[PDB]
Amino acid sequence: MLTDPIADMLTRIRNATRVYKESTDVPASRFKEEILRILAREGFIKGYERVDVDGKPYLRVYLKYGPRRQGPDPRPEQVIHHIRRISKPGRRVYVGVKEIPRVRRGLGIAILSTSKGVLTDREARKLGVGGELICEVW
Amino acid sequence: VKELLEAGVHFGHERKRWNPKFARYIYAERNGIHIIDLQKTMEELERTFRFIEDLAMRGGTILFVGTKKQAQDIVRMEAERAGMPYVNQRWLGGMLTNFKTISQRVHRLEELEALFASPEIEERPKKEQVRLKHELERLQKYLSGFRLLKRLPDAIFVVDPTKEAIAVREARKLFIPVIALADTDSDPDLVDYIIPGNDDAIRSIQLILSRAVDLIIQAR
RNA sequence: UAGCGCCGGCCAACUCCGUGCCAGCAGCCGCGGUAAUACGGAGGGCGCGAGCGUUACCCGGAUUCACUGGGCGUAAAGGGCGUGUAGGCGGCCUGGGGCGUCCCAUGUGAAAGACCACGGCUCAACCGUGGGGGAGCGUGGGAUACGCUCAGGCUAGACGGUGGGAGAGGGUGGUGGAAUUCCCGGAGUAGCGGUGAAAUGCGCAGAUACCGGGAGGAACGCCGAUGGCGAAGGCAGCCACCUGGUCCACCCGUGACGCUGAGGCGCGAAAGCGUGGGGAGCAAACCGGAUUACCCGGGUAGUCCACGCCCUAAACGAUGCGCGCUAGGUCUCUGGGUCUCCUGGGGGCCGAAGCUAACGCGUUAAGCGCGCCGCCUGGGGAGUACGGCCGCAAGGC
RNA sequence: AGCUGUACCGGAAGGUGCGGCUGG
Repeated sequence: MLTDPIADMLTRIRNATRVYKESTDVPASRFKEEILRILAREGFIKGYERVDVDGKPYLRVYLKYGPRRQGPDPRPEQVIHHIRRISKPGRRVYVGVKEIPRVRRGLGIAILSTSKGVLTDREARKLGVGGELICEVW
Repeated sequence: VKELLEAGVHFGHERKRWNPKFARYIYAERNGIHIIDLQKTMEELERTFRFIEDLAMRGGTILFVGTKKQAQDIVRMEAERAGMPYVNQRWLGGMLTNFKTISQRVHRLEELEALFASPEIEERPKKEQVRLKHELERLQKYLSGFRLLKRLPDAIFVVDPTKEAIAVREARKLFIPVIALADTDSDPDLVDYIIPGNDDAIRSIQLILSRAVDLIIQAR
């Protein structure tokens, strides 16, 4: 059974990006929409769009890749090198303001579900709040 | 179109052979064959000819590869109608990565060609002459046309990217731009400038190579 | 006043003499059996220095118990397989409560120690003054994205309804033929059988080969396949009855009713055991013949049935179960359609991305992820010892 | 060609019976 939707969405994105697909589809929800939004501003994905497949609402994600490379293995570079799930069902990770992680010395982002919405580490630190540590992307 | 259509350019291979990465250049399937989209052919052809024409004016050279049975004559004829080198008998392992070693063979060819033009061959008993002549003819067979390359080429022209995969790999390794006349069973990623057309059908090869050579001619 | 340990590699620091598998050194790998930079001495050298080495114990190195931060196809490691209790975990939309969660304020969090800044002993060790930090709890207030709970809905999971399909799936009855053996009758005579070649054996009380009748037991040739079914073990003559699982179409009904599962309960090839039958062929042990096993001729258990035990394996795909995503090509079994083709479910080969120590795996994953269970921690001793549970016993856990 | 569960071995440098596996 589908136990974790968010991990599923992240895995869908990773699998799509590893084979340089221009677009992926994921079952739609508000929470996934928030994650996609946060990803959208930071310029990881090209952009998300709400669509309907057989009446079932889906989110279609348009992905982003670097320029075509030169020499052997001409496959273009990735914009999302690495994406993980931190807080999983059966082990939830909650962090205070002090304990908010720094990813790749500020190159990468971490997504927090704070009491004041879904934010990045930078936004959370500015607002001085913590919460559930969803994922880290770089 | 209107020249490509009647040349059998759009006639691809069957569904048993096609590479999925090529699906973007496919229009439709008919009667157990894959049809290659021709508007995409036009666009890619325009782009590749722009590149070729720029390279021709700049002063670089293009090595005409292709060793398919029905492509050899066309390759030779189109290449000789230019200063461009060509390979149409066999692609020796390391014509590009091992350029210095093959250049020694080129020098051996030139020295032997000079020797048989000399009356000094009357020594070295007749059977030694026989082995020398065999060596010379082997060298001419495999290295005629390749003699024009004084150094590494500036681009490569491959008739069938799948067939001459070794040449494609070498060129990739040495940062040499690749131009190829691909079909349904080819990998679009490995070709820098692709002309989605036919690798068989003499007519298609004739048309494409003729146009390219004429463009090179008027570009000079 | 200047000692102490080292000088093969780890590990900074090299020559001579003495000995010759001796005497000896050793933390590991290892040196010494004649020219030893490894033993003993000398000269030099290196490292510390009123200290320098050794033994014992703790942390590190050890990511070598892996929460940070490991693993199980072949290196140690997927339970023999189901059903399922406790537990763990759990789709989409809206509202309430603020339990977890986050934040602010405040009370604690003794001194000494630790940290920072100044000082006093001629410096330091030591000590003094001041400031801050601090995991964790108590009280007050706030937020509601996520997890929880309570309500109201939804159909994408799950389960039903209707119509149809394939199958060595299981149990109980019942009959069909081929073949071996044996008994009776007929006809016919000197070998038959067996081996690499022979022997033991059977046969003049008539064997072998042949024909006819009868008795009994066990297994089902051709189709038969790289096939099909089942959770595994495993399942082939045919007919009937009873019965389990599963696939497809319609997309009609319920509206999260789900996944996994320590114990428990059930099933579990073969070989064995008990109580009664049965016994044709084959055949452990055993008895003879050739030539150490092998091979040949006999032969008890056993193989078969009923009931009750036993519970093991190369019980294997050496790969736990469920769900989602990630190019394809080809062969095949079985449904549906708008039947060149398209769309489901099984079984096989070759291969994208990727993974792997490699072999290889690759939509039937050993790829990328989530949930739950089992198991591993160097080899031998050892599945041994003792203890406990089970078994008639062998033995099993 | 080996290996393996089980059961025997008064011509065990190991053999045989009934099954299983390819790790031939």
